[PDB]
Amino acid sequence: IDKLERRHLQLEVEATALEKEKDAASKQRLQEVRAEMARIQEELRPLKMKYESEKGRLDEIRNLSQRL
Amino acid sequence: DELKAKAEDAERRYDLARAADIRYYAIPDLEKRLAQLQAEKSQADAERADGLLAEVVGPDQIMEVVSR
Repeated sequence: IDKLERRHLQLEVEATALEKEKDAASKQRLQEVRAEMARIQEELRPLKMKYESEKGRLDEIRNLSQRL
Repeated sequence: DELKAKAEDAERRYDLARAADIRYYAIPDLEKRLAQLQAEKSQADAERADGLLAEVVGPDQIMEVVSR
């Protein structure tokens, strides 16, 4: 999960500088960066939301035991 | 080393107007200047056919520190 999250933030910075340049070398590269970000989140959502669901429910049990 | 360190800080602080203006603008403009000086060093050593022995830290500079 950390490998897909680190690579996702790096592609966002590269896609920002490509929008400032308008030529025959930035429009083609920008389409490849946006296409790669769609495949990273495809295999990340079944793992990111699954980890947050288990962590969000396990942390709530600890707060319940501290008040009992 | 300063441009690569300041660019990583803007990415973690959610700033796309600073990290993208350094990694693909400041870094490429500074690396091309160093490449022009690297070719001049190799061409200067061919005419001398021995180079400068007072630039690379080797075993000669290590034995002098222990002797003192």
